[PDB]
Order: sequence, then C-alpha cells, then structure tokens
Amino acid sequence: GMRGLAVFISDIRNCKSKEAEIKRINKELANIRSKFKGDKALDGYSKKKYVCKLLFIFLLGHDIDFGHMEAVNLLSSNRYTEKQIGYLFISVLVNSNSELIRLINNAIKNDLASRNPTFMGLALHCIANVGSREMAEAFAGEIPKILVAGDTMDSVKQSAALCLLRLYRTSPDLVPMGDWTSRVVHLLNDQHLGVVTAATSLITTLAQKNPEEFKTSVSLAVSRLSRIVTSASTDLQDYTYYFVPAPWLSVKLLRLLQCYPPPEDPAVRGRLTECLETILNKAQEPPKSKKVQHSNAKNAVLFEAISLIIHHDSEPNLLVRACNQLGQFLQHRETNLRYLALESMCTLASSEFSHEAVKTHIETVINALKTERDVSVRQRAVDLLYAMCDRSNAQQIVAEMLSYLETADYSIREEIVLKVAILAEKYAVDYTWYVDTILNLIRIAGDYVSEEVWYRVIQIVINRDDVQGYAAKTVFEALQAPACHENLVKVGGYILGEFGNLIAGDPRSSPLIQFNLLHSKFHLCSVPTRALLLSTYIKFVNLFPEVKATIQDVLRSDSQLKNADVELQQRAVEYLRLSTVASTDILATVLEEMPPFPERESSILAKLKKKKG
Amino acid sequence: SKYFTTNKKGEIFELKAELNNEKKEKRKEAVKKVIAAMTVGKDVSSLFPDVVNCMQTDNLELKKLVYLYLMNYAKSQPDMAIMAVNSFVKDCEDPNPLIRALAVRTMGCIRVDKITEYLCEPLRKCLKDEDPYVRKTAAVCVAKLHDINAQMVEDQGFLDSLRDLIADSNPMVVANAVAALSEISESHPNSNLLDLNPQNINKLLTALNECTEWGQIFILDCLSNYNPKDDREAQSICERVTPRLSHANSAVVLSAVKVLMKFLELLPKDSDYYNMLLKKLAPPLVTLLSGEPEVQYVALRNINLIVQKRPEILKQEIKVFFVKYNDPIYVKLEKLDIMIRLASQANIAQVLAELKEYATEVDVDFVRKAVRAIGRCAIKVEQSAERCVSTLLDLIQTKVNYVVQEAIVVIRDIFRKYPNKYESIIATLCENLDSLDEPDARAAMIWIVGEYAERIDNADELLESFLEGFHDESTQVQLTLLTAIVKLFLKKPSETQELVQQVLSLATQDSDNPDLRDRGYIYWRLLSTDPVTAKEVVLSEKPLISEETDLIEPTLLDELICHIGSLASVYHKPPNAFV
Amino acid sequence: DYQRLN
Amino acid sequence: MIRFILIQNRAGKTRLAKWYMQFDDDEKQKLIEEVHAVVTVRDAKHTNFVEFRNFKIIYRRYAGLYFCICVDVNDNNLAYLEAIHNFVEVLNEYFHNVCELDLVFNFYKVYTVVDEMFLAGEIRETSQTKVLKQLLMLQSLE
Amino acid sequence: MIGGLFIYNHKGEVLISRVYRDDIGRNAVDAFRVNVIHARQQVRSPVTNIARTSFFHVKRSNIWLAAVTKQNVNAAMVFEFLYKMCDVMAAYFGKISEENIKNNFVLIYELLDEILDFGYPQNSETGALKTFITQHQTKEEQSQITSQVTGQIGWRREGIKYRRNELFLDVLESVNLLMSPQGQVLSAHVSGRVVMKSYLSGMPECKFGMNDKIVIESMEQKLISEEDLGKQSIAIDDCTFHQCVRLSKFDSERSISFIPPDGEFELMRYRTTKDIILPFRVIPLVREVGRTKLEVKVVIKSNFKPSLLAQKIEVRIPTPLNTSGVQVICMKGKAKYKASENAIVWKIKRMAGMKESQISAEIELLPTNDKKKWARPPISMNFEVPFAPSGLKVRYLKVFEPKLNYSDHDVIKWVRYIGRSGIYETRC
Repeated sequence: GMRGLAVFISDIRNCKSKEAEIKRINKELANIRSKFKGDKALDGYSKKKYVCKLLFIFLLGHDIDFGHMEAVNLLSSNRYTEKQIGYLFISVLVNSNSELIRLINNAIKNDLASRNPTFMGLALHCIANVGSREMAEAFAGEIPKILVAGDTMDSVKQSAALCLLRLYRTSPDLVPMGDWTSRVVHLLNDQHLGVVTAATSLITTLAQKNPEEFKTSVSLAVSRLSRIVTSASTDLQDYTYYFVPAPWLSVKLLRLLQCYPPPEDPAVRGRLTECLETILNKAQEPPKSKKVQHSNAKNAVLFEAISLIIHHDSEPNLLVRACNQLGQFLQHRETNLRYLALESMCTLASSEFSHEAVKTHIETVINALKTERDVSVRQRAVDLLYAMCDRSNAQQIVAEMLSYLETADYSIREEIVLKVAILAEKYAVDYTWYVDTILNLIRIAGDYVSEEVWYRVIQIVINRDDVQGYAAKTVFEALQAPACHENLVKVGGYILGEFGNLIAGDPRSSPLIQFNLLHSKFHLCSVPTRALLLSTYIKFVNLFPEVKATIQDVLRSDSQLKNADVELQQRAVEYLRLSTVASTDILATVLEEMPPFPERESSILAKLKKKKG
Repeated sequence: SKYFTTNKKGEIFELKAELNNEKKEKRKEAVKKVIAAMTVGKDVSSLFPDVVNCMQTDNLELKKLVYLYLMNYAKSQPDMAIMAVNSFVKDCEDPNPLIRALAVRTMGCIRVDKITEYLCEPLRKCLKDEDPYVRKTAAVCVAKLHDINAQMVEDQGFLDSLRDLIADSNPMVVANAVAALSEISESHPNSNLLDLNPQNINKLLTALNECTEWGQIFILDCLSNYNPKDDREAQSICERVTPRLSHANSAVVLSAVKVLMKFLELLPKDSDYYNMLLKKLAPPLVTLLSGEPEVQYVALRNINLIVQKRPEILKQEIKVFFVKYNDPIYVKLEKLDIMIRLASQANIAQVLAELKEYATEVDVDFVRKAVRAIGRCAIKVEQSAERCVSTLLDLIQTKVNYVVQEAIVVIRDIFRKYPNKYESIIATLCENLDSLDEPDARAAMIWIVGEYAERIDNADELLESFLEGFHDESTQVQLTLLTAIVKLFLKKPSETQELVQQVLSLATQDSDNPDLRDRGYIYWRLLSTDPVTAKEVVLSEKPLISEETDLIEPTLLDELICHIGSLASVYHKPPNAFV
Repeated sequence: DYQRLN
Repeated sequence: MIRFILIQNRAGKTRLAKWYMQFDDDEKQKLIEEVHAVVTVRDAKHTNFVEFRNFKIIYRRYAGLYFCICVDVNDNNLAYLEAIHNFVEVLNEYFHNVCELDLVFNFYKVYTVVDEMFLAGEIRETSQTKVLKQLLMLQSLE
Repeated sequence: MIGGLFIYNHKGEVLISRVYRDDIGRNAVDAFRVNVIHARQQVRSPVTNIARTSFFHVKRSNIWLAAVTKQNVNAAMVFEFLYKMCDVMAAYFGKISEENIKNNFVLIYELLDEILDFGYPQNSETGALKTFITQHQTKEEQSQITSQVTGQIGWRREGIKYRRNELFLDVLESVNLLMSPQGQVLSAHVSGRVVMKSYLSGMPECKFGMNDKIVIESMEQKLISEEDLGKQSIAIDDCTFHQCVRLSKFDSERSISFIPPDGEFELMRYRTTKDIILPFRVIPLVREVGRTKLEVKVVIKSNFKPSLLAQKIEVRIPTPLNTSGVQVICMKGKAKYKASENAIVWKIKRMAGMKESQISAEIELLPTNDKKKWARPPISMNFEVPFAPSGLKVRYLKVFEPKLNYSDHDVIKWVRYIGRSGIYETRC
C-alpha cells in the first residue's frame, strides 16, 4: 500500500557494499526528510511507509529526531496501523519534550476512554515500556479502575495487570492499596486462567509485600490447586498445552504459598499432603507420551512443588521419597537434567533429617565430578556435600577434593580451599592432623591464599595450645623445604619465632643456621612480610640468646639503615636501638607468649558469603 | 590452497561423498575442507579410516597434509596411530632425505613408547646420516623425544651419539645440536652438557663466526653457561665478540652484551679494550633505540637495566631520551625517566622548563610520573628543589588531587631528606585532608603529624576527627597513625593519654594482625614502662636513606644478567616469578 | 635525480 | 522477568532485538556480541539456558536462527523453553515455512505478536489456538 | 622451543593456527582472542603476559599475528622471526591479506614448520627455497638440495647468467633534522642505506669504497669527483650491515667482504649524527597578543645552490585555532590555507636554492592558554629533493666475476643520491 517502504526493503536488502547501503539510506533520507522537511506529509500510505522505515532504521543503528508530534499525528490518524506504529515508535523510541509526553498521556487517556480492547491494550503496553512516572501518577488508581471496577475479559486485563505490575515493581510509591483482596482472590477462583496467571503474578508481588494480607487466599488457593493437579487437561484445551495442567499458574501458586510458612494445618494442609502424594506418585510414571516437553513441564512443576516442600523437612517420609527421586535423578544422560538435580539436591542438602541419606550418594558424587568435565555441576555437588559434610567423610573429602583442586580454575580455587578449610575448622578436633592438612594446602600453592585465612589458622594455633611443639617442629620441616611460599614463610616463620623453642633439642634446631637462612630469604619478599620477620628476629634473641651476637652484627647492615620507607626504617630502629643498646631486661619484659587470641566468629564465613552471589 | 573454511551440517557427509570419489580433485578439495575443520578446531578423526585408505598414495602435498592431520589428531586419538607407524617406516625407506626428514619431524612430533622403538635404530641412522636435514630433524626429534620418557638407556645412548655430534662439521646439524642441548640443559639433573672445553670453545666460536645467527645465538647462550677461569681467555673471547656488531642484531646484540657483562667485571685499566668497548657502546645503544618501536622498547628496558648496573659514559647521551610529540606515551615516559636518571645539571634549567611544559600537557599519568621525578630532583641538587617548591606548589594550586595526591608522598620523602625547611606548606596541607584517598598520601600526612605534632597544636581536633578511620583502612595506615600518636604523646604527653588508651584498646582488641596487636602491647609496655626511656630511642633522629630514587636489588639484577636478552630481564620481573 | 653514473 | 528477547541469524547479526529494560547501545551491543560468541562456541550437549557472568539467558538455537531470551536466576527454565518452542511453532505455522526474507518484510508482525502474548517482561498469553485465532483476525488490522 | 603462532584478522578468528608445542591449549587460544583481541581498554603491548604466559601478539598490519609461548626466550629473536616471516610473505606474493594467505596455505605451513620446528626456528636463507617452495626430485636434484643446504652460501648464489652485468645504486639520505624555532639545529643527523639493484651473472663477491676518516677525497669515474677535503665524510656514527658482509674482515681491517645477491637489496644501512648541510634558514616562531590573538612569524630563507631546484614546496604553518582576524603575508609561491588542521600551507610550486619567502601571520583568539594551553605544532617544510647532503660518496667500488670471464670493466655501475627532508619541523 506504499511503494518507498517495500521497494526500499527490496533494494537495500540487495545492497551489500556498505557504501551502497549508505547511498540507499541517503536516498531514503532525501525522500523522507524533504517529505517532512517540506513536501508536506500525506496521511495513510506515506506516513505508514516512512514511519515504519524510520522505526526500523532507528533499530538499524540510527534514530529519528522528528515526526514524533507527527507520531502523535499517527495516533491521531485513521488507519489502526498508523496509530499502532505510533504506539510502537514512542514505545520503541524513548521520548523527550514533555509536551510530546503530554499529548501522549492525553491520547492514552483517550484510548482508555475508547473502551475498545486494542486501544487500551496498546496504551498499557506503551505505559509499561515507556514507563513515565506521570502514567502511574495519573493512573495510580486509574489502572485499578481498568483491571477492576469493571471486569470483562482476560487478554486486555492481564495486559493491564502486567502494565501495573511493571509500574508497581518500578513505582509502588505511586500505588496506594487500602484493600482489594477479595477481587483478586476470586480471580484465583476464576477458571478463566488468562487473567489468573498474571493475577497470581502481581498478587505474588503484593504478597512479597504483604503475605499476612492474604490468608483468605490460602484455603481457596489450595482447593483450586489441588483441583488443577487433579483436573489436568481434559478441558480448557487451549488452556492446555501438551496436556499439562496450568504449569505456569500452578508454579505461581506454589511459589506464592512458599512464602507462607511450612505445613502446620491438619486438614487444609492435609489436603496439601494429598497433593504432595499426587505429585510424586504421578511424576514417578514413565511417559506414555514420547516428547521431552511433557517431561520438561512435569519436572519443572516437580521442582516447584519440592522446593515448596524444601526447607520444611518436617516430612520424613516425603524427604525419603525426594531422596530416592534425586538418587535416580543423577543418572539422566543430559547434563542439564542431573545438573538441575544437583541444584535441587544441594538446596535440600542441609536436611538434618536426610543428611545421611544424601551422604549415601557420596561416591556417586565423587566419581561423577571426577568423570564430569564440567564445573557448574561440580560446584552444586560441592555445596551439596558441604551442607552435609562431617568429620568422618571429611577425612577422605580432604584427599579427593584436593586431588581435584590441583587442577582447577583460580578464583574458584580460592573460594573452595577457603570453604573447605572452614569446613575443617567446623570439624577440626584432630588439630595435629588438621595442621598437617593445612601444610598440604600451603604446599599445593601457599602463594595465593588471602590474609585472614592464614591469620585464622595462626589464631587457631595460638588458641590450640596442644600441638604447638608438633606445630613448630613441622613448621621447621616445611622450612627446610628448599622451595618458597611467602604465606608459609610468614606464618611458619612467626610460629617458630614464638614456638621454635618447642622444637629445640634437635640438631636442625640451630637458630644460627635457620636465622641466616631466613636472612637469605629476608630481603626477597613483600614489605609486610619484612615487618613480620622483624618481629620474628627480635623474638629470636630473647628466645634464643646463642644467636644474639650474630643477630646484633647483622641487624646493623646499611640495608635496614637505608631502607627507603619510613616504617621499616623505624621498625629496624626500635629493634636495633634496643638490641645494640640493650637494657637486656626490657627484652624479656616486652617479649610475651602472645596469648591465645580472644574469641571471634571467623568472619571468613561472612566474607565468603558476600563473595557468594 | 584457496580457503575452504567450512565444516558443519551434514556437509561431513558431502565430505564423504567427495571422499566417495578416489579421484584427485574431490580428494584434494575434501582435504581442504579437512584443513578448514582442523583450523576452526573441529575434529575430523572419523576420517582416519578414509584418510588412511586414500592415504595409500605417493603425493608430496598429500603426504604433508596427511602428516599434519594424522599427527595433530592422533594427538587426540593415540589408538589409530598403528596406521601411521607403517607409513612412517615406508618413508624412512624413501630415499628422499627431505621427505625422510619430514617423516622424522612429523613422527618425532609424537612420542608415547612404541614409535620410539620403531624409529630408534632408524633414528640412530639419522644420526648415522650424512644429510643435514635428516640428521637435523633427528636432533630436533631427539629434543622432542625429551618431552617425556627422557630417562631411558635408549634415549641415553641417543644422547651419547648426539653428544658426540656436538662435535659436528655440518652447520645445520651442529647448529640445531647446540640449540637442542642448550634447551636440554633445562632438564635439570643440574649436570647437563659435559662437553665444554677450551678447544671446543674456540671451534664453536669459529662456527659462530661462520654459522647462521641461529647457531650464533645458541653458542652465545651456551657461553652464558660456561664459566671461564680468568680474563685472558675472556680477553680473546671479547676479541671474538669484536666482529659481533651489526647483524640480525637485536637478539644477537642483547645476548652478546649478556655474555660480555658476564665477563665485564674487571677494570678498564686491566684492559682498555674494556674501556674501548665502554666508549664504543653508546652509538650502537642508540641504534637499539633507533631501531623499531618494539625492539627500541626492549632496548629501553635493557638500558634502564644497564644504567642501574653500569652508571657510566651514557651520561652524555640523554639526547636519545629527548621526548617528542610523535613519540608514544610510554616511550616518552621511559625517555623522561632515564632523562632524570641521566641528570644533566647543565640542562636541569631547560629540563625543568620542558618538565612543566609536560605538566601542561594532557595526560594524568606521565604528569604524575614527572611530578615524582621533579621531587626526586628536589631530593637531588638543592638548587632545583626551590623551583620544585614553586612549581609543585602551583601544581597543588591546579587543584587536581591525583597530582597532589602522589605529590604528598613525594614531598613527604623530600622533607624526610630535608626536614624543618618549608613547613609553611603544612598549613595549606591542613585544608587538604578532605580529599585523602591515597594510603600513600594519607600516610604522608600522618607522617607529617608524627613529625611535627609538637609544632602542630591544632593536631588535637583533626586527630580526634581522623579517629573516624579505625576500621576499613589498610593496616599500614593504622600503624602510621599509631606511631604518630606515639611520637605525639612523647612530645606532648599532656593530652594524648585518652587518645593512646582508647586507640590501644581498640587496635589490640579489634586486632587481627598479631604484629599490630603485640605492637600495641609494646607501645604500652614501653609507655606504661618508661616513656622517659622511649623518647631516647624514638624522639632522637632517625638517619636518612641517602638518595635511593628507585634503586635495584643487586642480586636480582645480578641474576637477571643471566637473562639480559631473555624475557625475564627485559620484563624486570624474576624468571622464577613466571612459570 | 634520474641520472647516469658509473 | 524477561530481561530482553534477542534473535540472530546464522549470518550473525541479531535479527530481532526485543528488550524489556532501558538497555543501551553499548550494553545491547555487548550483549549481542558476547551471546553470539557463546552460541558459536557452545556445542550440542548444551542446555537452552546459559548464565553470562551474573545471570542467564533462555536461548534457543536453530540451524539459521538463535532465539535468545534473557532472565536472571530463578525462572523455571523448562517452562520458558516450552513457551519459546510454542512461539516458534506459532510463527512458522502462520508464516508458513518462513524464510528470513518474509520477516525482512514482516519483522513488525513477529514483534507485535510477541508484544501480544508476552508483555512487561513476562508471558502475557499462551494459548495456541486462541493465539492463532486472534493473530489472524488481527493480521487484518489496518 | 615455542608453540602456537596464530595469525589473526580484525574479527579475531585465526588466519592461521600454527602450533609448535603440546602445552598449547584451545582453551588458551580462545582466551587470548577474547581478552587481547577483545578488550574494553585499548592501551596494550605487542608482548603480553597472561598468567605467567608470554604473548608476542602483533598487528604488523590490519592483519594481526599472535606468538604464544610460556618459555623464557629472547623476545628480540622472536620478533626478528616474525619480521622475516611477513617480509618473505611479501617477497613471495607482495600484498598479504586473506587470499594471499589462502592461496598460499600449504607453502605457508610447510615453510613455518620448517623455518621453525616445534618452535626451534630454522633459517630462512631462501637460497633456493622459492624454487622448490613453489606456489619430484632427481638424484642430481636430491644431492643438489642436500649440498646447497650444506653449502655455506646463500642469497641466491649458484652461479647465474645475465646477458649484461650492471648495477644501479641509490643512496638515500633521510634528513633527521630538528632546529630551534629561533634558529639552532637541535637535531643534525642523517639516516641512510645502500640499496643495491644489480643485474649480474655468476656469484661475484664485490667490494666498495666510501671515504673514511676524512671528508671525501669503467666509463664514468664521477661527475662530482671526490675533491681533497671534499664533501662531509666522517667516521660513520653507526654503520649497519647485512648477512653478506664479513665483520671479522672489517674489525680486522675496517672492511667486510660482501657476496651480494642479484636484483635489488639493501647492502648496508648507516647513520651519521653530525656534519650535515642545511637547505634553508627558517626562523618559525609564534607570539601572543594578551589573550585575544596569536601571531606567527615565519621567515623562510631557503639556502641551497640556486641551480638546485626543489619543487612542490609545501611548508606547514599551523594557524592559531581561534580565528577572528587573519593577517596574511605573501612573498612567492601560492597562498594555501588548511582548515580542520588550522594551518597556513605556504605551498610553493618550486623553489631554487638560496631563496627566501616570508609569511607573517596574526590570528585573533579567545583566551584558552591556561595551565593547559595551545599546543605549538612544529612548523615543517615538506618538499622534493634529491641530494648527497654529507656528500660522503663512492671512494671506489670493487666488483668482478673472478670465476670465468666478466671483469670489473665488464660491469657497469650506477648510483643515485636522494636526500629526504620531511623532518624539517619546528615551531616550539
């Protein structure tokens, strides 16, 4: 019905050398601009053609800086296609020039006054996407007067529902409520699910705002939902897709009710129990159908129902059913199946009820993640075992987890080693063996671990008071290891500085040798390490006098006298002016066993949690 | 050869269809689609049956493409390699020594355990060969064999054979032998390559003189491993280096300078060929920076290294560092940097003119660097420091924090070198605390506090303010505050008691660093003990550091000499630091 | 510039 | 909710960009390029829902077409996958074995029907017979 | 020694995937692409380290080139190899683009794997490469190739025949000049190379003379013969060579031996940072009138032999940005102005030597000269000139064929002396 548009699509589709595209663009530019910049615009064909061109070009990587008052002219233009392309344009091209917006909102109120479906629908569509505050200003209660106060049909009503849900999720401030419970909950009793879906959505929003507002919901909702489960697909056949019963609306209802507390009722939630048995006893069957979509919907609503049951775990038998189901579920050849199963399980993983029942599948998890070649699944499994971990399993868990981690990514490496270390401390009673575990960890990398981690283990040590001789001796062992890991250096150096006496009746215990050794390492590190080693060195003498004279000689070297910084200057200063010049009593006086650290809460957990997204 | 770049969507079965044509055309084009797949990284191992049955042929290009496909995909499928070894044998019985060497390199490009014995004596006959390419590829695939399993008496006998092949007349074979053994030295029993000896040194030197740049550089790095026993042989060696001027230089020059500095430790009075080289070295160094931006860039790295190691006659060739517009930003940076390092007391006037010019240019980064450098000049000869005062002051008055930010630390260090001179600016600084965003600059201000909290009397209110920051700030900031407060209480005990007590309680109970907590420990068990004694240590002066201005760790430098030419040195980060 | 030489 | 809805051809370029928030040229373009690269490197054992460094997209690959719909963390992927499959059915049904050139002349039709059964970042409707009915009866609206 | 060496386009996909190590991973390569090939920031380096892994990835053109390694090497030789690679790619097929790579794929691959095997880089002497490396051996050919490899002679030397034996030289002297805008030559240097185009039979070693340790002293000896204490000849500040020379022979007796190849090539490049000849006496300087007007004074005294004729004389005289009132001066040539670059183009059709054309300029402004201010763009003279600025020229030239027949006299020689002064810039 208009040449320019179609012929332009034709030609520029056939143009390939971007310069030819540009040429055709400029030809249409002359055409349309001059037709609007002069050559006054004509109503149906010309406007529609040129404006659809303008819109799609705006989409093609351009923009229209005109014709928007004339796009109002499209809204005020006979052909529905003109009004519609205006609808879209202003909905697609975010507007300016509030007088434009003024005419827009006026025309919107007219398209409402025009109580025909299409006008109001497209108007709500532009209201949602353009989303100017003035809409929800003029339509704070007006869109209510649309969706209620007059209740006729579905399509336009869920249109208004999604519009107002946008305006509410974006501007609930422009929403005064009072009370409208009865209407929407009767909609929940409406069998015309066209509204009821978007209804339950927005109602779920408001219940996130006000669950308490809707207990009247609960009874009617659970009745209707038990019905949905029991009345699957025999009628409302276009409410029926692949003969599933209202999957989206049912999931809406279940997740809504999931905000509400666990089961407490005997009979209403007895009927709930009935639905639970229904759901599980129906999911168990193999499909008479042969299309995955049915499986998809069934497993989706399965996740929804189970999650609704999840976090309650007051249902031992149901927990058993879930454990069995999950056990079967980590066998489904598509990685995504067992993957989402892993999510659902690690979700449920914290079941004090079924902890052991899940732990049964530990080797399943083990070989799976070993024979996995993916990580997502593996982190789900890590969280799963994590929620359920304990000393007994942890013993081996260390070995297998580490054997996996040595080959992994790098950040996740940090998060995992940190979370497994805090697991260990959750179970650390074999503090000597736990120290050994930490030694192994450091031996793996010991050069990427953050501060609070080894900070914590040092605190543990000074708070442990049991293996400190063992600890010191083993630290020494790690020290004669030829390689270097600066974290090991810091930690074990300080430890022996305070605990080297606890390993002293040995030839390797020879603060002369290890002293000069650390000296070879002394000036090849980061700065804070040097402060640590300065504290350690000043510990040395007052805990090991034999090396003193040598230590004296060495701490006078120009290096520490010329260390560029202010701090290490002063640190070496307060050390030297007290070693060189020594009252010899203030040494021991100051020196102190650095008592076990006062109680804390291991904020490592909250730190990992903030790292947790 | 023309592009194919297509593999998907059942066209694998069209690939079959054309493979269901033994005729050369469909075969070759199908092959080109296979190469497309291999480039785009899509496995065509399924064709190994097709590949092997059509592979019965005699075409050289077909042989080569089959070599590549077979190799790189049996990499992904060791199983069907049974097919390969047969052909590889057939080729080792193909009198073409070049085709034979291609077989050898494709074969020795894979090592598991079996092709090993299939080639061993054939490989030894490639060692007992007379063709430069056959023996050459033999040495290369012996190196490649050392990828794994390089611990066997068989590979050891091969090592003996090639180790005698170190003595070789063939330039190609001896050259890749040198390259190979030099790489094998990276296998670390730390007893590698016992074939070094004076006559060997001389003959390989002659070779270098007559062999390609490859063998030359290989010889150079090997010499970088051999340790002469005195300078006389080293004298003669530097004479051998005398003709090692302009070549395929960059690599050769860097490696040569490496080997020389390895012997360039004696005195230029011991030999003047020493100082002859010292003086002669500048114009080639300019050429290094007169080469290509990337190689001049490497050269700048190496030059900073040298100036660090050898601060000498280049002190008059700062001209090379004379920045220009066209010069790229970082090159301009190092230019200016070594310009400062090549401090021309004559030019410092016009130098600083240029410097403020640069300050008046349009990039934050180089501006901050230049501010630091000017501050260093203030740490350098005092005269400059006055124009530094004026300039850096008006730069403060530019009121762009970031400049002033690092400038705070710059002046901190200057005043560390030069204290109680221009305290007048500390007043201005007092306003400038409402922009503290650099732990360096903040620590500089707190350092000022600790310095002059006796002169600073308004210290009280500003400090109780700064008590807003106890957490969420990096420990050094804490420690700086703590020592400043310690200094203060020493110089002004009259009103620091409440301060020291609250801050000690906090920093010791809110502590996580045991050094911080026990430092609070020491702080009280010195100040509760004897401030009367504390002052003598603390309140007495702490001598300066005497012009570090970005010094270098010698040993690190000394060891990166073993890398000057290699990535480690040029990168100015330890070879160990990257693996 | 285009000139004969020897 | 539905962050946006992107559809690209086997020829690269996103042949339908459909959004639900105020994404921007830089943002939309990054989305396009990154998602496209992912789709390319993503081989066949994959899902229809890939997370991109903070949340997911419900993507749907086809020999020529790649229907990518973005959601975040919680939406039950399966339901939306079936919804997308449904929508594809509807399209080629009405578009009668659509070739891309059809939408090249009728992209707006696809767009407005999307707007019809999907709204505000959510499904506005899902009713196959009714969808086709209302479409056709309103595929006559001038 | 090295692994993957991958050539890349702009869209980032490989143009080649040429691996030489096991360690190389696809996971590595695509990461390299998406992170270097694609990066929000745009300041990078041809070398790159990502997780202790080196990456010499270069765009030697619109086309890129990625050298991946995790082995500490000499980066310099790596780059030398990259050069030699793209340079021989050009030498064999000129332009280097998509089709240039495609229709050469097989040769590309076999060469790369040869010239560098598992990262061990082999030579690229191409003494007979392109012959058998052509975009099937005989016993004589087998032994022939084996020997030519073993033969320690390259640059296409097997004994050739040319129906004549002639060489045309061209001495290019690039004027590396910066002078103070008030007049003082801040930079007086020259960058020149001996490019040698030869048409001769056989494989002759040639020698040559160019005046040393003193200012300069068959059919045409020389039209400008080296008068005693002649044109500027100095101890070459830096003389660079190429692998035909014998620097052993030089540092023994200050004379290499070069067996040149045939055809065109660069025999030796050289630099001297002193002793040059100035073609003009220009004092280009700007002055400022409070802050409402910037005025530029350009007095271009040209200084050569008036017999010398420089043509298409285009001098770059930037006009002040803010332009309210112009003040133009004309002496000789053509008045041309440059907008969008804000420049007086005192474009002169031609200039003889020892001339002077002055243009004085005033351009009214608005204050913008602040702590950040006007960038003074060096006024430059750009033009055409062939020249022997140093005039350090052929002290002699020793060529022959000491094998069969054609002697020195049986060779006819040439040279050109093309000065090059586009580096004539100063305003600041």
